[PDB]
Amino acid sequence: GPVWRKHYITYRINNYTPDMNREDVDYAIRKAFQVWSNVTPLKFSKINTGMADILVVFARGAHGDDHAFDGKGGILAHAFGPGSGIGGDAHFDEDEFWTTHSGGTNLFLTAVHEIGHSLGLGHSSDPKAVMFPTYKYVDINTFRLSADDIRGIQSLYG
Ligand SMILES: COc1ccc(CCS(=O)(=O)NCC(=O)NO)cc1
Ligand SMILES: [Ca+2]
Ligand SMILES: [Ca+2]
Ligand SMILES: [Ca+2]
Ligand SMILES: [Zn+2]
Ligand SMILES: [Zn+2]
Repeated sequence: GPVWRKHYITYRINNYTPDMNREDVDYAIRKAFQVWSNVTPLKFSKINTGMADILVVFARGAHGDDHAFDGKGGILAHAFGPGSGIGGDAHFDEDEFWTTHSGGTNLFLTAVHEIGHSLGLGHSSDPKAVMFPTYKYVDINTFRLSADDIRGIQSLYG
């Protein structure tokens, strides 16, 4: 499928969920990115202005693509694969309740999953993998990518 063909990649948080403190959304998204840079040659940067490769968006219902959101539960988030414009963009369902912990939907673990997509990974059938399609909360201090995840992204990059 598509990969990014360059090492320096940008992201930009477009708008912030009301559910969390600002610095907490910044930190969840930054930490999620680091999970992928730790196993690839890529370098990520947050830019606050203008066009970014990966636009991080909180939205609800119909929000301008063809992957309409479905109220609370169901579709937690989605993302598009590498490419320009909407390519790489990750959208988070604001009808969910975003958290740092386990009440509601953990933003950090969802963003790790979505960035997986943003970078060109499809889903894995391995339950152990972050790219498995079902959300399950684990203490984010204990989160590690499965060997499956590592084997997929290193197939794509580096
Ligand atoms: C292991 O951690 C996670 C695994 C999956 C999910 C998202 C599940 S989803 O939104 O309900 N399914 C849509 C989808 O695949 N969009 O990307 C979040 C975290
Ligand atoms: Ca939903
Ligand atoms: Ca984009
Ligand atoms: Ca919300
Ligand atoms: Zn969308
Ligand atoms: Zn997914």
